[PDB]
Amino acid sequence: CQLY
Amino acid sequence: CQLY
Amino acid sequence: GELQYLGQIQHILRCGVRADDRTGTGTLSVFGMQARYSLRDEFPLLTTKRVFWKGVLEELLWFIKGSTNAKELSSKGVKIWREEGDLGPVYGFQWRHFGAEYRDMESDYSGQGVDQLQRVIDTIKTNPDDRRIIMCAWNPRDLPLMALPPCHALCQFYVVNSELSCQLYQRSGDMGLGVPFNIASYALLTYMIAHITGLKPGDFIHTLGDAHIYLNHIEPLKIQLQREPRPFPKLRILRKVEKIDDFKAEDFQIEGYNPHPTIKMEM
Amino acid sequence: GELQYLGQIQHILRCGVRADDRTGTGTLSVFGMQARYSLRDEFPLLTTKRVFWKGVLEELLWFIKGSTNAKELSSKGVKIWREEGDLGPVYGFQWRHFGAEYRDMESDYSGQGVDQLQRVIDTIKTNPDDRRIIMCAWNPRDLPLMALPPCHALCQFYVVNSELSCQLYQRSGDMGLGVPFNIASYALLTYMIAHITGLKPGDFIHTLGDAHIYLNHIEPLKIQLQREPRPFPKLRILRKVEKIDDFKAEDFQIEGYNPHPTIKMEM
Repeated sequence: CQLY
Repeated sequence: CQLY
Repeated sequence: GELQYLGQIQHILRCGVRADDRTGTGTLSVFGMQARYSLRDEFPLLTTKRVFWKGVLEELLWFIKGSTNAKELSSKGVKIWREEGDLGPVYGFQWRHFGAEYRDMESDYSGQGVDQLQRVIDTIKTNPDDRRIIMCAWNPRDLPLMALPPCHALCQFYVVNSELSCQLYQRSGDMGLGVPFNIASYALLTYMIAHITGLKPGDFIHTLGDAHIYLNHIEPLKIQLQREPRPFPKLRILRKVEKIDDFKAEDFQIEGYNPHPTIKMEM
Repeated sequence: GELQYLGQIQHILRCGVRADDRTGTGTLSVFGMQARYSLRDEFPLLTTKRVFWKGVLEELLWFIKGSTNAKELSSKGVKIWREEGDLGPVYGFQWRHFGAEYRDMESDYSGQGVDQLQRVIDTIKTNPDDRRIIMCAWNPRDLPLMALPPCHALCQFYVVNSELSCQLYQRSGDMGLGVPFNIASYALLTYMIAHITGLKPGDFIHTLGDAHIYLNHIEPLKIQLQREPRPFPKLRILRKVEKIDDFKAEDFQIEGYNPHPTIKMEM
């Protein structure tokens, strides 16, 4: 939600 | 938070 | 139980501030709410008005399919939701193909994107103590809007003592029409995943940021507030099902549902 | 007020289920909690134990800087938080450079990534009705873990009638040590942004997924529960400040804080  |  | 939802509606009627949504339509709004519905030998399909359980069930199965075809839902006898019927990367496509580039409603998205839903189920089976068991969904209109837009809703799952709970957090909730339907849809999603993973359902918790009631819904909701809740029904699952994609509408039966009459709310 | 926090602690003591965290350390845990603290002419720095306000303030200013240097915080007389002092892409770096690839603590990240914090402030000034005003933070240990991992916490801001509220949602919260400190840190962030945007603070709402108390904290928390809350203090901001980066520790003064004694909780 998701890979910053 | 962020572009799905 | 359902007295929480009724207390929240009453609270917004009494203290909500007038605020207009993005289309200009008046609402009353407060910020920050939460309610908890037991799923243990009961199912929270609200009884102070008849909730459209067939729409709830058919639309959730359609999300699970990952379909972006409106036709595939309407043809089930359900309305709810640049060619015809193509809805773009709606919530279900995001659940099953998170991060894949959207092209066509009839494209083959096999193995593209993150299957958040399967991941949640795989994490419950491999580590039920994990507290990162979370799936998220974006309003498609936000996606081209800005870089890294925020999500519109997230579901966090939780397992203790062989029971599965779910907390849905939505940044904005329509208390009149959207919340009773979502309580039922996420409660039903929790029953499905608990069935798949061999757990019993525990609690569904529903948390809102902006919680609002449309001005044209106030008079019907005042009347719904005078109605006495009845005991919730039960949800039975009618066979052993092993994979979330294998559920069908016929697998489910609501028992003992005895609502007050349908209330129409202007869309 | 503070009676919510005390009621929650009591609830976990009474109903929490034993569950071990990822290191094996025992806790009692429940799922789904929420509390609301008024920010209106008062500041929720808890009074049933002395909260380390200097740590709260210095660590938040350090997040705002976007620093990844532990030295830059410890040297302020504060402990709280592959070369020395380099913490990697911690929460503050994510707030100011969301999505940038992390290299070095002494690198120049100017104009790299999304400045989520500035974006929140810019959105409040351009459209205070927007209900997508949301910033998110990830535990750095999750980032290399999987694709598109979920966030650890998110803050949603909300504006009505010239008042700014914030809801912090965290997937897991340590009720004994972490929650009183976070109530203060996000409340203070809400005062800073409301100052910058010319709004008054409204409410801070704190929502948890897994809410847990460490076994070794139970006996101190039982004692904290016997203590009567005192009225909250006030927070004064001592000058006009125009840009979030321009705040300094000297701009803030807590008034009328009268806590019960410090409680040590094992880290």
